[PDB]
Amino acid sequence: SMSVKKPKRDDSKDLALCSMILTEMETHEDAWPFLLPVNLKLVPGYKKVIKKPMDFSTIREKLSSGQYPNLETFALDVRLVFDNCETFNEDDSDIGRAGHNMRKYFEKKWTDTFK
Repeated sequence: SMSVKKPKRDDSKDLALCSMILTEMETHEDAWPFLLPVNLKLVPGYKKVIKKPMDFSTIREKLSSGQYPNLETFALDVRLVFDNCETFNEDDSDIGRAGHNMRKYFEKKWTDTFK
């Protein structure tokens, strides 16, 4: 509360560390469905159904331009990528399985880096 604070966690490396995580996600062989925005002119149903599209290139641009106020807003966009994928793709599809694999890969890096 006012003049009453928990001890200051060092957040000065967060930006760099989120960038490294994102590089590792970018270079995973199952990243291909997530590298670029879904083409809303060429994929029927996507625009109407997926209210907040997100992809790795969009996260990278947001990261690079100081549009993440903290590491939690960064994790929310990464997870949004996988949540969108589960909304639109059957679990038993190449893309559906890609999304599950990438979400697992991400959550481990996240826990190991920050928890």
